Amino acid sequence: KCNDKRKRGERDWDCPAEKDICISDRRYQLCMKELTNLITFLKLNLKRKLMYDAAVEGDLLLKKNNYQYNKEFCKDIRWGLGDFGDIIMGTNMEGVENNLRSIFGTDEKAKQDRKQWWNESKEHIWRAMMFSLRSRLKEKFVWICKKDVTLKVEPQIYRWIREWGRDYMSELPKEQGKLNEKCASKLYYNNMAICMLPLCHDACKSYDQWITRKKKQWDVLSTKFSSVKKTQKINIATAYDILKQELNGFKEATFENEINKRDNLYNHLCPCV
Ligand SMILES: CCCCCCCCO[C@@H]1O[C@H](CO)[C@@H](O)[C@H](O)[C@H]1O
Repeated sequence: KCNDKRKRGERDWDCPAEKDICISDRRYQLCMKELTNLITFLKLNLKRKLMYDAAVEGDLLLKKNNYQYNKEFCKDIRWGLGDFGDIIMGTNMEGVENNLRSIFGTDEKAKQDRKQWWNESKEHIWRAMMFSLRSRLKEKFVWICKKDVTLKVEPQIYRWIREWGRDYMSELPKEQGKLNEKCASKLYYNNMAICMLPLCHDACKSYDQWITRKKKQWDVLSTKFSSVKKTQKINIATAYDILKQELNGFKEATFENEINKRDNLYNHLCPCV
């Protein structure tokens, strides 16, 4: 069953015990129903099932962002399609396996360019994901989801890093906001004392929790970026460069400085830690 998607932020990234990666709540909800249900007829049937799952995923993603056609939505479409890809192609880092065996007993157990099969049609799966929204907007529909960037095949590690980047850059002003709202004091307050006092202390340590799991996540995922190329190698090198390419304003310095709690704001508001 593909259930209604939970709000982004309700469950942060999950770096499971003893694992090579960190997974988002966006994929734990990824519609994989018709896949985990099951000549050329086989490939056609799997194609249709994937059409169903992709369409439902698109619809539930639209519902997830309160029926708002925007950048976050397009991003989620991109990630979902990519993950669908690594599922089909079988190059998924993530840990079921009933679809990894179903899609195996339907095609091949030696060399498997199901690669090309996905390549032959992923555009169509994409229109399947974009189906709901476009059928809802009708004539009023416009293309704000840049297509060939969305269809361009890339190792998920990359995709998940971009997604994580958007998540972090989206959560940061919120956390800084609530921290500042519960710690900021007038210029004649000793902010050390305010920091110690319960209200600002709890908030500061909550911030600490958030930035701690943020650094843990980025650690695992970056070690994971450097994990792959070595093993895989074969279009960018600086893991950060990906992040440099994702959002409008990103400098490495401020980032490292933020996740290592060497932040100016954090060190000013809560110095009692
Ligand atoms: C010389 C150092 C004295 C510092 C006094 C800072 C003035 C604090 O004063 C307060 O600042 C608030 C805004 O920060 C205002 O909203 C308040 O009306 C004001 O009482």
